[PDB]
Amino acid sequence: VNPTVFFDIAVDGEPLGRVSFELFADKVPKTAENFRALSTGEKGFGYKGSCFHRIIPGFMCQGGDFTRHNGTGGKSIYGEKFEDENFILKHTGPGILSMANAGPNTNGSQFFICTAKTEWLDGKHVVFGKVKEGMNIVEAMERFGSRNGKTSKKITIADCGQLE
Repeated sequence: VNPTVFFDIAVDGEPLGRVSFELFADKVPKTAENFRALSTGEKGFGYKGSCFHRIIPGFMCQGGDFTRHNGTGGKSIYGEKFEDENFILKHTGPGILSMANAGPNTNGSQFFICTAKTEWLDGKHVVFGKVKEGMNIVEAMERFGSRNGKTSKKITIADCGQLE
């Protein structure tokens, strides 16, 4: 019943591979639906063509700023920002899907995929999905990050949408 969404990743325009995500619509329906709609682009805007602007190996890959491409922008389907829905789910290890924010109730479109257990983020960032297939592709993306988060090649969502 939970939707599955995919990203086809490119590295400087060259295809890398596909990552698919299960979204926990049962537990965070509003936050899952924001990510789902942005992946299909069905509202007229979304992630297709956007980049991962911050990649810290051994920590996380951050993306979703489709308006300024650098971590300052993005927007949700519900408006410029929407509330923290709940903190039922925790940052339990690599592959967790969680919302980036700038304080309480400031979710937009930026997210991060964990590549480490990140328990200090529990209760601060809404967990809403997990990598189903293609964790090896996320691991490959990591190798283009750096300690300060700058990426050595452009890492883009070349295509995205819904599988189930």
